[PDB]
Amino acid sequence: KVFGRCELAAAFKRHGLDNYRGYSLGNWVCAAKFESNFNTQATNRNTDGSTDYGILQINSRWWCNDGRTPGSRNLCNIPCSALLSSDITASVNCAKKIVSDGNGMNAWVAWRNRCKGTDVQAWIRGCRL
Repeated sequence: KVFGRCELAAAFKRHGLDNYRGYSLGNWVCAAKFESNFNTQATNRNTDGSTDYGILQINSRWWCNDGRTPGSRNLCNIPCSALLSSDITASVNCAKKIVSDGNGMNAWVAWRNRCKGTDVQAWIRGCRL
């Protein structure tokens, strides 16, 4: 499923992401935009053999199990395919654990390079929230 900007903002809010760990909603929407272009089905393989899954591009080396990443830890206790669902609940639950891991949203390279220090509020402007 490819989410609409305001649609995804509303889902993220309903799931308790707005200001979770100090990160306002615009940060999460901006991260989704550049990580997956709002597509729940996005996958991207990395040079180390791991693969990123879903709307927030969660990595198979630490967070989920895809059965093909030697030494994966699966900290979110879920098969990576669950992160590709139109229902973003699993992606949100896992992201909450990632952002709480110590590095905050810096865990997402696209956030760090394209969202961090920008006017992230622009991402929810015009939405009925």
